[PDB]
Amino acid sequence: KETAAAKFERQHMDSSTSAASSSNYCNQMMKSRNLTKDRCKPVNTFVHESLADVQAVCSQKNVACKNGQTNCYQSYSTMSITDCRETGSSKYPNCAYKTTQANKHIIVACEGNPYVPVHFDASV
Repeated sequence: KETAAAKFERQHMDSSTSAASSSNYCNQMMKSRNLTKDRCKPVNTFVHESLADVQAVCSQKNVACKNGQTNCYQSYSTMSITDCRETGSSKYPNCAYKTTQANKHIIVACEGNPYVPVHFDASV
């Protein structure tokens, strides 16, 4: 089975581009990363940074996660991100998203040895 760490990479990492380049970015990526296979996910975030830089967040500022757990970490620096949010015309299996570019700090939850991101909590 896919590990939580691998799922984080599949769901959230896109080191191949520096920012979303068109309005279709989210539609294409949500489909290509198999995030719409069983249902339309309502929201997602992609991070346009190296994997190493995102993994390093697990050694940065420890903060509470939104749900109160205490294994969350906030990046010291802002990162290039893309927000994807389902539009009103989305209807499974033709899931449809609005693409929004942003530059924000990320907050991730970390687990394991090596201690790596497993969940994307928030951008701030």
